[PDB]
Amino acid sequence: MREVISIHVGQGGIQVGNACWELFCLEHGIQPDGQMPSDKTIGGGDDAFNTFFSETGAGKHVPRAVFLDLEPTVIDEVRTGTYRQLFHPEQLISGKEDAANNFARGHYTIGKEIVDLCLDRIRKLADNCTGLQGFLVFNSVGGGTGSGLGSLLLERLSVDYGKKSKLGFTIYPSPQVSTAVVEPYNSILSTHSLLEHTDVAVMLDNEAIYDICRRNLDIERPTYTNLNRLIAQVISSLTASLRFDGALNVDITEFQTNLVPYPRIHFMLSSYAPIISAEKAYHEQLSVAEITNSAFEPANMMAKCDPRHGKYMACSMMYRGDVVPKDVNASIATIKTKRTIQFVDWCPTGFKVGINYQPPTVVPGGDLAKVMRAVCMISNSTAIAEVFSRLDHKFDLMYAKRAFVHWYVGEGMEEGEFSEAREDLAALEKDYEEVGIET
Amino acid sequence: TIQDNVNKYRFGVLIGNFAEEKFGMDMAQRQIDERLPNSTMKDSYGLKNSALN
Amino acid sequence: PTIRNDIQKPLMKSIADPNNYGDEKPAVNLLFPKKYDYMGVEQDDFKIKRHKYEIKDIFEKIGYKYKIGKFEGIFKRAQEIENSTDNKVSCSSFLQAIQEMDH
Amino acid sequence: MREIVHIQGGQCGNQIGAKFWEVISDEHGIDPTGTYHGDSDLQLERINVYYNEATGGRYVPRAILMDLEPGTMDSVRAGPFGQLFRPDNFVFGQTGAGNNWAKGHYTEGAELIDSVLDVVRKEAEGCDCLQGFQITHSLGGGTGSGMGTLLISKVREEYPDRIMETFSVVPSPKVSDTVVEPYNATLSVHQLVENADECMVIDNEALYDICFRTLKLTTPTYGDLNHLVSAAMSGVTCCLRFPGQLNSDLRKLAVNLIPFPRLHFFMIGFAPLTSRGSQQYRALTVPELTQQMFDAKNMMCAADPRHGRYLTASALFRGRMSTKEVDEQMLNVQNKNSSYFVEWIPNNIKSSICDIPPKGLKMAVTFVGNSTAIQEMFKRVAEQFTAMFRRKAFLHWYTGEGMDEMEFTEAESNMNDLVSEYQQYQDATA
Amino acid sequence: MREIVHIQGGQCGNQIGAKFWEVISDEHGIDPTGTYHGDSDLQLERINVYYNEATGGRYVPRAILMDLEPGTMDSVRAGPFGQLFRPDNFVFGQTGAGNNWAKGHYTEGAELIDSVLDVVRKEAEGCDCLQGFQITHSLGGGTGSGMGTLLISKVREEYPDRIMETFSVVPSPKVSDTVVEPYNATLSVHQLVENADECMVIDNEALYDICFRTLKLTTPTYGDLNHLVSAAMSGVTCCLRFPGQLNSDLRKLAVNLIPFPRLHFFMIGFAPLTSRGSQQYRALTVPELTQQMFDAKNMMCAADPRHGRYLTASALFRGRMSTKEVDEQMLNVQNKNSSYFVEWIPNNIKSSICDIPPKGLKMAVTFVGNSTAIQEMFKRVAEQFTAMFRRKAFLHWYTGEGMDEMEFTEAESNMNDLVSEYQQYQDATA
Ligand SMILES: Nc1nc2c(ncn2[C@@H]2O[C@H](COP(=O)(O)OP(=O)(O)OP(=O)(O)O)[C@@H](O)[C@H]2O)c(=O)[nH]1
Ligand SMILES: Nc1nc2c(ncn2[C@@H]2O[C@H](COP(=O)(O)OP(=O)(O)O)[C@@H](O)[C@H]2O)c(=O)[nH]1
Ligand SMILES: Nc1nc2c(ncn2[C@@H]2O[C@H](COP(=O)(O)OP(=O)(O)O)[C@@H](O)[C@H]2O)c(=O)[nH]1
Ligand SMILES: [Mg+2]
Repeated sequence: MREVISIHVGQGGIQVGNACWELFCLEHGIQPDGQMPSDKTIGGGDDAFNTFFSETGAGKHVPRAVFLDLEPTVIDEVRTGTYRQLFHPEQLISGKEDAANNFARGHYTIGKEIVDLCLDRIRKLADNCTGLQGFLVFNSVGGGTGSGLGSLLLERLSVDYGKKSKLGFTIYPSPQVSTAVVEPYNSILSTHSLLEHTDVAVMLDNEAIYDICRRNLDIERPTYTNLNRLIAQVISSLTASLRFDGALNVDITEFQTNLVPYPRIHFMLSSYAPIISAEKAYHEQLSVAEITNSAFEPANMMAKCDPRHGKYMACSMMYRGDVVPKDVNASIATIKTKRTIQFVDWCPTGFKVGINYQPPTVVPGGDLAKVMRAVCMISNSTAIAEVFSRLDHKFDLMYAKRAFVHWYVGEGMEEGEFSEAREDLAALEKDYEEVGIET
Repeated sequence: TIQDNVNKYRFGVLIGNFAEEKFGMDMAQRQIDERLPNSTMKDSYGLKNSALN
Repeated sequence: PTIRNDIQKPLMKSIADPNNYGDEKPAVNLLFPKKYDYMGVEQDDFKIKRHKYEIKDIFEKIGYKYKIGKFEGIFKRAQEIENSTDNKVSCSSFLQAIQEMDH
Repeated sequence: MREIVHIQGGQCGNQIGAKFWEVISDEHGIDPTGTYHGDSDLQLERINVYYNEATGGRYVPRAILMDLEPGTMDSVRAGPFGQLFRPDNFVFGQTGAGNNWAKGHYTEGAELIDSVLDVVRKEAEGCDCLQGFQITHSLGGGTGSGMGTLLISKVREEYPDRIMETFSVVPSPKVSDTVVEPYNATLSVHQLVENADECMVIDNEALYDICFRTLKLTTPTYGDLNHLVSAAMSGVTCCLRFPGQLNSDLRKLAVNLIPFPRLHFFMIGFAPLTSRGSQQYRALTVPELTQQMFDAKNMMCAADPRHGRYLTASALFRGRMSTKEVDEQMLNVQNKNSSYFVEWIPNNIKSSICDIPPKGLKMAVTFVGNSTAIQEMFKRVAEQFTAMFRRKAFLHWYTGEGMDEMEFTEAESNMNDLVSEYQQYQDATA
Repeated sequence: MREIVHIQGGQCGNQIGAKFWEVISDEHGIDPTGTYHGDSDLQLERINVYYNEATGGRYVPRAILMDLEPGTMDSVRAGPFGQLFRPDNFVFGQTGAGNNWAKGHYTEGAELIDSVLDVVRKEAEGCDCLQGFQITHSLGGGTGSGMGTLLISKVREEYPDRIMETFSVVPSPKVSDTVVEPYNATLSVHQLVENADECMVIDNEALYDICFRTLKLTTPTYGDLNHLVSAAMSGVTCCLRFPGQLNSDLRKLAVNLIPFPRLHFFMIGFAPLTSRGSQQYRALTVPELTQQMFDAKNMMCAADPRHGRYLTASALFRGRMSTKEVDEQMLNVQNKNSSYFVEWIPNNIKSSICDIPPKGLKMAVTFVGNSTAIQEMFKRVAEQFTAMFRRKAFLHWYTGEGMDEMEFTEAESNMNDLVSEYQQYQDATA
């Protein structure tokens, strides 16, 4: 009865969306054929597939997903891929022309000819759902289609539904390992759209994953398959509590009231641990003692921002496996004892605790083997100001004398809008500086 | 390049490049493996690493 | 070659023979003789099976005697553990069956 | 979907187009005798990009063939793989251009271009959603410079949204094939800049230089030269035919490479290329390909980048590969050569990947260059034009066919204006 | 509780280490796969002194293997019992110290040593309460000394109250294996004597004599040599990991064996030793065990045991055997060797009884004493040192990495003074 509708738009999301579902598929025992034979279980068990799947009355399960992109290239591979018989035949929206990495195209001219289908699909989707708890949307910010259609879609929801909480996982350009040349433009204007419209944002920069993959997995030539695997874990990591028995269940509704002190400060960064491959794992111990300790290692963070460069504002952790809760308290206490990690003055209690028994599931053929414990660290800190600053520094140099501006201007977007972006992006930064001051 | 080559000759006389033409003198009859690989997306998320095993 | 393993050696040692036929034990083995090497029996003696008519005679001599019928039954389960075509039993193999036996 | 068109004019245009169509037929699995003998199902998944369907499962290429001299049409038709082309696509006159621009844009073309426009319009409208046009022509020749450019203006005026592609083989002062080469070419640049969105010049003298040095072949011929270009533009359109990790289309290429509308001139190259001697002694990894890509002599235009600075450049990789290596190599080349890349634009290199490489190699790379070195190419031609025009040598032919010296002077002024406006950024600093 | 870690540096330490680790496991029945297979409780009562646990229930030994070259480790793990060690502890260089004290001690050793200290620091803290470390190395290896000493130095500078144990091999000139042995052997003595709390020297040469004579085996190998040493170490800690009549931790042995501060050099021997030809005659008894201990062929150091006097000696009787005859034998031993026992310090015999004997035998005895006989070895090595220095032959290398002849002069005089100070008590009388 507790269900969440997933929204995926853009090339960046689609593959990460591809990764999340497979593991989601694996965790329930629903093979790509669309069935859940299990140990010949027919009615002799609980009803836990509600959280991410819906019953059709006799047989298969239809995922609660809607897919959006303007280039049929990405959709086609999924439609003819290894999961061709699972997704709804028509809920896989396919476009006609590529967004060509331009925001103006993806937000004012070509993106307005497909939203109608998206909302129609979602409205019907919400109808089936009875215990809607929120929304999870995966999108990319460095692409015209990504920011554009995603921003427009999110805006539409804001008025259509309103108070329904939103949690979105975006992918900002890496600090230095970056591909697109006009990506910063789309990002900032994307930030304005989601700045005052989304509730919880989880930074998921790409470069950080590479080091996590290389250093710990000890892989020197990772591919896009590997990075997607990690993200699916966290996505499955954060929401797995709602659907399995746990000592202290935590609902997606219990993040806006426990992690965002102020309405505008709602940008947060993630990290994951433990990370161990299938070769050097069984000879290591993996105790709650150090697993928590490693989670706070700056080099292990899932984003390229040094937590040592700012105070800590609010934290939230979830435990899994056979963790004895008292073990949870012991790990936290010493962390406070350590002086390297420091909190702000106005947050007396800054640790939210939750324990879910189920062990993380392993998809064969991957990198992470079967461990008996793990922890997901999701914390909001004032240090994230730098990343917004660094993007701002890039914008100023490439906007001082109208770089590639005419491409965006001609599509209809007003020139003065960019002045609006600079005002909002810098305004948020100046907001963050004041927050960290001491009383 | 722009300057002419004084010596033309037939083949067999190792004068000029001679060696370069030899290299590949079999490669004209050297075969090349044809066919097109099986993509990247179809490589990782195959029927394996699923609920079938 | 380094070690003369293909010269057939002399059946009597000359006390001053400086060559090795491969029968000498390297120091890794020397420091840890197989337990019962100190009374003239090597551990590769319980792995040679013996017949019940002689197996028993070994067993009444020790002081462990079992009545006919119970002797035959215990022997058979000893063979059942053996799972060998030959009726002869591994004497130690009967040593494990007894432990599980007697109850 | 996202289908495109091809218009080839003049002798050079016909040659390059025939080679490209041969290569594309090879890649997709099309046989002269048209039926499908391709193996992989991936090939037929999107074959509609460059081909229609006809009764009997015989594929036809959406090409347009045109010229004012009969031999070129007759020669390509007689040869193998020229039998795929649509005869109805054949249009031509019986006069000839004779290396006279005015003969190619004012007197004869106007009488015959009426038919050509109809064919192109009908063929284009036939398909569902166009993506652009890629035209092959020559600026130093007679027919190509005029007939194609006139077609360019009309097509652009009719269809103001879809982008266009052009392949121009500009002449160079090393090897010359016409004594009046500067004029028709110089006047060509005047009209083409205002309309042609994307242009990727090609220089012959680089062909011989690249042919002689890296290939080391003793006796090369026209077939050798034409073949390379087919590879470059076949690779430029690779993601649009095959899936990949990050699809990048034509519009994507222009958006990431053209900062301002007046600076839309590019230079390209191809890799990997190995001499017949050392084919099997070297591997296939991101390192080697990236090292050869930026080499000065690996480019496909007479301009030498080392005297200029790149503004924007994009790499369209092919085949499988380790992405982190792709990103790492690109940054390394960027950092170790900051002097060659202008500063006020951070991250001035693009990347892309596709899942299918050309038949017969593990992977390959196609490179597009937008650097200030293209200033030298125009400068040298401008030098010749002024000398030829001061005495008005050969001017009577062009004065006697309705043209006016006012247009010549306007064109000469325009070329210098573009040269100055394009060289400005080399010394311009943030 | 009060356990220890086990650390290797240089080529020698690696080869000896593998034997000892394989020696320890089979005693408790720790199979290579890491799944327990022992039988008795005592085999599991105190598994903490040398093993930890992780996920899966398997056991791993807290040993951090160090070497400056890859070759040895690539094989050692490739050999039997290469599966118990944590690969996380594998940290190694790429160049190799080249048997040069200068290279592995100041130039290259300093750079890589950071990692081991972090792991060494990490391992020590995890324990409930630590007692000390044991380090195996040889003074004849340039790579071994460089990293080894610093690890000896820095660790002590980090933990003052723990028990540092090292078993180094001093190369007697009879069996020379390298030209530069005299140099590196002496220098390592300079630092180690200052900080190393305890030292137990073993001679390869003396090792051979025991193997050839007692074992009466025609051809011994490195396995035979180092395997012997592994026994002594087990008897060194044998009293620490099992119940015994007279328990004696490593610290306790320290109290009874170092009458004076700087006199901290030890020599040990393991008995009984029998030959396969002589296996089934000898009478394993306290009577037989004692007699072998005090023979010159019982002790693995080249220096003749009757060429001085014994400062103090102790033996950790292994296996179950009453002490009454043990003590009477001890006084029996002391009186009929009194002429060799130093006169001013009576009661210089130590006895401890451990019920756990090495597997496969009945009784076991080990010898640990401090005798003046160790003076010769330093003399023989020291004498060789003077000859080399006079002409400065091969001194150029050390100067090439920052070394200066002043330091070389300082070390020797410190060494020589040690010998004089040690023989100072040799002639002392009450
Ligand atoms: N980590 C990761 N990032 C991706 C992936 N796919 C796309 N991206 C991001 O997308 C950015 C470039 O945008 P595109 O590749 O054009 O994808 P898009 O956002 O959907 O834009 P369109 O191509 O117009 O659809 C890159 O900078 C990446 O950061 C992916 O599979 N993994
Ligand atoms: N690279 C290359 N260039 C060619 C080839 N054939 C002709 N050209 C060039 O084309 C130019 C002649 O243009 P032309 O065909 O006469 O133009 P047209 O008179 O308008 O048809 C010459 O300067 C040549 O350099 C060829 O096969 N390869
Ligand atoms: N007992 C024993 N001694 C060895 C072994 N290998 C080397 N040595 C001794 O080490 C000395 C030379 O050490 P060296 O090779 O320089 O050590 P390395 O620099 O770490 O490789 C020689 O005098 C040998 O006696 C071995 O396997 N067993
Ligand atoms: Mg895309």
